[PDB]
This record gives sequence, C-alpha cells and structure tokens, in this order.
Amino acid sequence: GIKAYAQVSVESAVMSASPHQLIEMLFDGANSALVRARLFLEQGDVVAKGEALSKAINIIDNGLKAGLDQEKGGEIATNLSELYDYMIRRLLQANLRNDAQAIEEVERLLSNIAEAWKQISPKSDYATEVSNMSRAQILQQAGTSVLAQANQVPQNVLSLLR
Amino acid sequence: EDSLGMEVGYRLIPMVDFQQDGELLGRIRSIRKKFAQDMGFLPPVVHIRDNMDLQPARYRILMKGVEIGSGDAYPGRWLAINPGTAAGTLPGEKTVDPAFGLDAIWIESALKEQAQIQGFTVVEASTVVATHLNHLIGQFSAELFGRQEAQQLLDRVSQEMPKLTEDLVPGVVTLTTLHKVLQNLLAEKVPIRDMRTILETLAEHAPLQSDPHELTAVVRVALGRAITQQWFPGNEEVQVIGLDTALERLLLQALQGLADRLLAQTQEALSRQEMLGAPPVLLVNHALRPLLSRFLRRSLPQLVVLSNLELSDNRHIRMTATIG
Repeated sequence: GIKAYAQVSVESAVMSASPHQLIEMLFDGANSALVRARLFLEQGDVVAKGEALSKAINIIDNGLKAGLDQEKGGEIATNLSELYDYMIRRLLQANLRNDAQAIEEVERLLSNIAEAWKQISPKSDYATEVSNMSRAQILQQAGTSVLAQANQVPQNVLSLLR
Repeated sequence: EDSLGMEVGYRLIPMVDFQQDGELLGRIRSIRKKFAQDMGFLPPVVHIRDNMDLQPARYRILMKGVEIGSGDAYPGRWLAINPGTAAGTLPGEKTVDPAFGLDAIWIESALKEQAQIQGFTVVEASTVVATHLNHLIGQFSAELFGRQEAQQLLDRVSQEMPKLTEDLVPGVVTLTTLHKVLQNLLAEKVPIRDMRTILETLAEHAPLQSDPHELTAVVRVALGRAITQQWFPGNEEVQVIGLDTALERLLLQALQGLADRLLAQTQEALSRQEMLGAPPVLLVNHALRPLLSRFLRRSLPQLVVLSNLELSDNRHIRMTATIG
C-alpha cells in the first residue's frame, strides 16, 4: 500500500525518462534530501539529518558527477566536476559540524544549476561564480551540455532515489 | 468498446497531453512496459478521452465500458499519504487515496519535504492516478489477455521456439485451449514469462489430456519453483496457512451448505498472516486446490491457493494459521 505509491512515484518516472529527464530527477531528488537534512537539523534529529545528507551526497557523487563525460563534455563537464566536488566537501562538513548554512548554500548552488537544466530540454563567493559559469554554459550550449551530463543509466537513477 | 479506457476532466488534460507537460501519460507507458516485463505479455493500450461532464480534477478508469476506479487528482498539489504512524498536522484538503483506503491530504509543493519530516509518503498528482491504474490492471490481468494478446504472444514464441510451436499449434493444442490455459494462470497471479516450460509441458500432456483445466494444473506444477519464489524469495521460512487434517477429510468428500462457515474462518486466517509478515498463501492438498481456489478467491481475491505438488519440497516449510 504505502510502498506502492513510493515505488510507482520513482519507477514510473525513471522508465519513461529521457537522458535529460534522468538528470532532472537527480537534481530534484538531491534538493529534497537537502531540505530534509535542513529541517531535521532544525529539529535536533542528528541521526535523520545524517541519513538525509548521505543520500544527497550519494546523488551528487554517484549520480550527477558520475554521469559527467570528460571528452564529450569538455569545459562544461570539468566545470561541473569542480562545482560538484565543492558540494560534496561542504556537505561532509555540514554533517560533521552540524552546520545548517552549509546545507543552504549547496541547496542554492544546486538550484542555480537545476533551473538552467530544466529549461534546456532537447528539441563561497568563488563557488557561486563557478555555478554561474556552468549555468551560462548550459543555457548557451545545449547539446554539448547534454553530452556532458545526460549520461546516467535508469538503473542507477532508481537505486539512488529509491 | 475500449478494453482499457480512462476519462478525465479538463483540469487533467495537461497531464495526458503529449504537447504539454504530460507527466501522467509517460507514467502509464512505464506501467505498461513493466506489465509486459512481469506478466509476460503486452496489455492493451489505455485509451485516454476527455469527458467534460466529469469534475475538473476527476478521472475514471474504464474497462470494456465498465467503470473499475475513480478519484480526485489535483495537478499542482502533492498527496501526503499517512501510513498510520505519521505525527504532526498538515494544512490542506483532507481526503483518502483512491487506490486504497489510507488517510491522505493534498498539500502545496512547499510542504512536500516538511510532510516527509513528519513521516508522510508524498507523491505527485500523476503518481496518484498511475498507482491507482497499476493497482487495477494487476487485478484484471487475466481479463486483459484476449485472443489477440494470445495470438501475438504465440507469434512471438514462434520466432523464438519454432521447433516447439510447429507441432504444438494448432494440431496438439488449439489457440482457444492455449488461451484458456494461459488466462487461468493470469487469473491467480502467476506470470507466463517462462514460455519454454509452458509449451513444453503442453507438448507432454495435451496429447493425452483435452480438458484445459486439467492442463492448467499440470502446467502449474511444472512452474512450481517459479510460483514458490514469487511468494517466498530465496530460501526463507515458508509461512503458509493450512487446513485442519479433519477439514481436508470434509472438503475432499464434498468434492467427491455451510460454505459461509468456511468463508469466516478463512478471513480470520488472513488477518493473523498480517502479523509476523507472511503472504496470504493457502497451502492445501492437490485435490482441493482448484476447487477452493475458484471459491475463496471470489470474495477474497488477495488470497492465493497453492498445492503440495507445486510448492518446492527442498525448502523450509512451516504452517502459520489454521482453518479448523
């Protein structure tokens, strides 16, 4: 019953997802985990906070960063890889120091990239400029950014979100 | 009319329009694809029409023109479903999930993660209808397997098993008998993926057996290990319900009134299977198995009736409930 809605919510969306839509689910899945880890930390549940951050780190590392293609991507892939390494390093500090603003800036940097990715459908201060450069590359270079990021397998997206 | 149809209000058109967002349209095609993967045949399409007589956010699932399910689905809102152990209070539209009977509430997208903090299963609007459709096509998996679904499936196995299909149809087994047997498997939640064994078993017993129900029992015991795994994966503890050794000597004799008494005790046994987490499986003698399966599952469709000959011998078996 309860697991039926949770299973269909992910499986029915992954099986019909294009290579571009598989990346959208990783951004949306990582965003909800960061908000969960933020709300858990605001209440005091450090255990649940650590569980939510581990899911967010797993989506960014083994999903978004794992789907990066160096050769076909070029500058877009490496710029996202450095930007993804900053998020993982900041979320590890957010779980070890119980820092809430560290989750918020990663939540903000991910949204700065995901908003540009949702509009490209196929047919501290230094990290912000790194995301702005990636945001401009995604909007101005569509196909090369799809070759850079949209390379994940539906089998991997399911296990990361399930 | 339409074997599988769906009528939606005008508010649900963007979810079923390929030119717009169309989230619900893509989910139906995923459920149909997993249907074709799990059960073993391609089900008929879900023809989607718009009905302005319905409420804006109202949908209706049709089958042969007969309504089998309906409910509400608000696009911009999320459905936070309560498993029964979630705390806190959410603002929104209190309701009940259409596919089942759990308490749920339609909330704004901003409270999506907040609802998950309090222990709610939050799904989008297109998922609410997709889950309701997936829950319904599984119950009617046998009715979705017509003669054309059996003919195309026979042409598929003809390309992969020409040596078996050549002499089997239509000489040994007719398409009517072949469709009757395969539908009997689907009627009791056993897939027909292993077409190697099904056609092979028919090539062994059909020259000496013409009754499709007798062929179904023989094909089912050949798929015995597959049926054992779909209810007992790995080498777990087989936890089934059993009949009293006395009661077997009552039903066997009737085979060779107080049926309401049987119905009452069978329902109790299913309730105590929910404790310890055991499947609603009814293990019984091979002679009683086909009779009380077509009898108990009329009012208890969730009950699964098994036989001693199809349950794997080399496994940890143990009775849990008792009807007697």
